[PDB]
Amino acid sequence: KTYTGVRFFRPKTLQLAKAPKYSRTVRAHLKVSGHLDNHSVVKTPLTTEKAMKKMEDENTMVFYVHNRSTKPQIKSAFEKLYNVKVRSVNTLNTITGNKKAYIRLAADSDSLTLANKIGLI
Amino acid sequence: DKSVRVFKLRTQTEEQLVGELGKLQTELSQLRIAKIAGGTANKLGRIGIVRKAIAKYLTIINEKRRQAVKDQFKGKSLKPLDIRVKKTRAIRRKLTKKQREAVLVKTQKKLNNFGLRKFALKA
Amino acid sequence: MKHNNQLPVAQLRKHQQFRIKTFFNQAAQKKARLHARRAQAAAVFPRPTEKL
Amino acid sequence: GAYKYLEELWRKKQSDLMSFILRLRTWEYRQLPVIHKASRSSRPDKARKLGYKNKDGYAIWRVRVRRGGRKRPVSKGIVYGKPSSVGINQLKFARNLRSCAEERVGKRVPELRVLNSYWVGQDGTYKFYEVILADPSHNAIRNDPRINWICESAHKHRELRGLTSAGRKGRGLRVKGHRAKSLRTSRKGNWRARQMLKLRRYR
Amino acid sequence: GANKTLNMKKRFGRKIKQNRPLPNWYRYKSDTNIRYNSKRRNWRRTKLKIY
Amino acid sequence: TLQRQKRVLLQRLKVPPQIHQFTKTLDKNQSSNLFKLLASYAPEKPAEKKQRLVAQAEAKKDGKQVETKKPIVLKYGLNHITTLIENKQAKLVVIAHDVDPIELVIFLPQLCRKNDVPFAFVKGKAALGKLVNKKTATAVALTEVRNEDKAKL
RNA sequence: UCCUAAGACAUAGGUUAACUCCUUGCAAUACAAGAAGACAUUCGUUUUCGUUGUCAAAAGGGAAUGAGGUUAAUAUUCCUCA
RNA sequence: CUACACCUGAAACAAGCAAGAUUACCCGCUGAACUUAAGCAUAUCAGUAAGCGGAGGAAAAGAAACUAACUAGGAUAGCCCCAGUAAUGGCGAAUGAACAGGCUAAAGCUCAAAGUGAAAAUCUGAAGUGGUCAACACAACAGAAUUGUAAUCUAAAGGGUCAA
Ligand SMILES: [Mg+2]
Ligand SMILES: [Mg+2]
Ligand SMILES: [Mg+2]
Ligand SMILES: [Mg+2]
Ligand SMILES: [Mg+2]
Ligand SMILES: [Mg+2]
Ligand SMILES: [Mg+2]
Ligand SMILES: [Mg+2]
Ligand SMILES: [Mg+2]
Ligand SMILES: [Mg+2]
Ligand SMILES: [Mg+2]
Ligand SMILES: [Mg+2]
Ligand SMILES: [Mg+2]
Ligand SMILES: [Mg+2]
Ligand SMILES: [Mg+2]
Ligand SMILES: [Mg+2]
Ligand SMILES: [Mg+2]
Ligand SMILES: [Mg+2]
Ligand SMILES: [Mg+2]
Ligand SMILES: [Mg+2]
Ligand SMILES: [Mg+2]
Ligand SMILES: [Mg+2]
Repeated sequence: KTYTGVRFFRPKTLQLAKAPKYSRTVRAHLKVSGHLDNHSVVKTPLTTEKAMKKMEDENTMVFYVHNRSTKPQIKSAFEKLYNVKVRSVNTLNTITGNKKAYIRLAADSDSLTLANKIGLI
Repeated sequence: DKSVRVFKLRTQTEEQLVGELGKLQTELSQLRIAKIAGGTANKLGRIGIVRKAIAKYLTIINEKRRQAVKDQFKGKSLKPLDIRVKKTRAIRRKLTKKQREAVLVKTQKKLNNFGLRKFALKA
Repeated sequence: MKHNNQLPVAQLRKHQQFRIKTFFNQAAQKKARLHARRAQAAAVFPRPTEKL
Repeated sequence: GAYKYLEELWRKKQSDLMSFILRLRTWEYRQLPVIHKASRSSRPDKARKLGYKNKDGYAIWRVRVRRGGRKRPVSKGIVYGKPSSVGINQLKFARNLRSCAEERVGKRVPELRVLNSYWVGQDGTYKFYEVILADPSHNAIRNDPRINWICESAHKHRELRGLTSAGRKGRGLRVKGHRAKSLRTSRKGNWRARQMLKLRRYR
Repeated sequence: GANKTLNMKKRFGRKIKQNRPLPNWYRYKSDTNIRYNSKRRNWRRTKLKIY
Repeated sequence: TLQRQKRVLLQRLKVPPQIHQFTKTLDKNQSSNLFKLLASYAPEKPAEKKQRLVAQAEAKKDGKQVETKKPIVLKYGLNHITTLIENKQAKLVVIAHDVDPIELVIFLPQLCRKNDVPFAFVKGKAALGKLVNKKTATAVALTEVRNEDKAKL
């Protein structure tokens, strides 16, 4: 028709959503959620003079964390698992290939206690 | 403290198997914490036991879920690839028997009106 | 190139190493043919072996 | 039948009609990409003889291939070797153009199977061909006993193995006879065959 | 130096673990000929490939 | 750009006789009349063949054989029409001007002259399609008419 | 990690028996390729403006932290304070 | 000019197909020098190595535009012969097949092209129904197709008329 512009451009077409006909795999069809489980997030407690000095003195716990985990993931998972309020999470990748997490509890809880219930004393 | 028997597991429900899974996992973590702090050989063995256990539980759960999805899709082609036959790319890519033997008209005619016969010569 | 003997005719001039044929299969092959023939008879039983 | 009429038309190519249709065509093709997909077959009476059919599962594509000869790809015309080997300009490529066309199509469209091809005309610097492909993923081709053969694994990319009419010609296979003896069953195989030194356990 | 890829870290960790000596109790097995770990490596005398 | 240019070349070039003779088309009146007649002669759609096969099968299977009439059909198609032109059977030939490629239809006109059959150039292949229940047809022909239509022929 | 540089590579188009090769920021040897808004808030609807990618800097560009204390081994990172 | 039809091209979406691997054997290309000619260019090594593109369980080849001239034979492939022969070659070095004949093995078939025109008789998908339910049989509805699908036909025939 009437053209304001000098150049052609492709007409807007109705682009439908992608609708599978059959579900591609079992998992898909079962609507499997890949979120990492809380207990796979926090793995192991740390016993070293360092770890302990941190538990006694700094109100901190040191745990090995699942490698692909994030800090917020650790905070949440640690609360859901241990019934504690985590004030801060810090992350290390050891050369040995693990994630150290330095966790500081709020003033509410006491690391030493969680230690005691866990069998870490 | 006893070994886990498969059939016994296939007896229960999905809920049941799941709850048990969670329990087992919690067990494991407690146990590794055993290793780390101080621990008795009992706890060490406990570890391997519970691991294998958890595997078994999962195995069952999938057996069930699977047979379920297969059930829904029973009867239809256009199942999810998970379930579709996996043999060889070459196998599936190939022609059918229907198509292998399938024959042009003139052919069916000759096959009727001429064909091959049983004969014997005598001497 | 020395004596009165007839002018040689070259054989191994090219690389024949790649081109040699070996006959040990022959032994088994004969046998195979036999059984083939026989298994033909059995499957053709009422009819003659060689066509007219 | 309309088809014989067409045939004679195309055998008449010098007539002003044919020349006209051709210059026009050639122009169109020069306008389209090097390898494009055709919607119909510019030459139906020909495409038929090769086994095109209008039913789903058949496709035609046009290709334009460069006219010429093979300049030898060595740099700066430099070739180290005896005077017979140094040579560049006047060399001609072993396989024919038509076959080239087939193979370019074949590679642009590797899913399909090349059945055949036919000349749609040529200009000064080009030659245009249409190539007839069957889609082996289409049940029509599968269930048809006539073309279902080209559906099985062994028939893959026959243009490239020179099993096309063009390939067969390039192999001299359009000659059966004692002038052809050397060519039969792959002149490399014919050659290996004679070259064989046979050594039998007895004698 | 300081700066490293993950890949690097992981590889280094690997080779670090693999560099342990044969555990003293493996030499007591019935089917083994292995007195020592023949594959041990010393950073000074032999270098890895990481780039 | 192509589509336009094709047209332009066709106009600005020297078009030969055969191709140009397809430029002669019945003025809207003539055409329209012709389409009316041909439309009256249209061939069966599917439903109509089902009805008649079912109905005739019931008549022959149940009561007894009935006398059937040789149907009066419109002719369609290049090979068929060509044959019917060779055999003199065609009373009327109607060709579309719009055919591509033109070769398909080019022998028709002189063919009809040699067979003394009247041949016309109409504008549309789509039109011929509608007459025949296809997307497009190259040519349409008439063989039999019924007394009423003789006047028109 | 983001940014751009000397540069480089896709895509598109073309060349090759083929592999390979040629172009592309002043962006093309290409070109019916984009972005935004709003209601809708999915689509859809609707509106507006529109030619089309990416990688390359641990000295270049580059949003904001400091002092004190602590370990056998880390710290402008942990602790305390600001 | 509009609706609409058809030709041509485009986007998104559904269902399917290709992309790499394999090395001994197979296919299509590409392609040298060392070496031998007691030098060396033609030649030889040799269509050989290296390189590239394609497969398969085998590949390729195959129903004559073949031989042979004889009282002829008769697809393709391998074995034996013909043969180190005819021929090729600075007629130097050196290249070098096949027919006939003895065997192994055996097999023959599908299209284009006057002919449904008493009627697209055709092909593909298919919500679905039966099923041995991935593989089978029907299937409401949809597409492909007269710029032609299926039945007859393929030269050994064949159409038309009879017909055991
Ligand atoms: Mg064998
Ligand atoms: Mg089509
Ligand atoms: Mg050139
Ligand atoms: Mg060329
Ligand atoms: Mg073949
Ligand atoms: Mg470094
Ligand atoms: Mg050193
Ligand atoms: Mg060194
Ligand atoms: Mg730049
Ligand atoms: Mg550049
Ligand atoms: Mg800064
Ligand atoms: Mg701070
Ligand atoms: Mg369309
Ligand atoms: Mg490959
Ligand atoms: Mg040597
Ligand atoms: Mg010497
Ligand atoms: Mg030679
Ligand atoms: Mg294989
Ligand atoms: Mg010999
Ligand atoms: Mg013989
Ligand atoms: Mg169904
Ligand atoms: Mg339809």
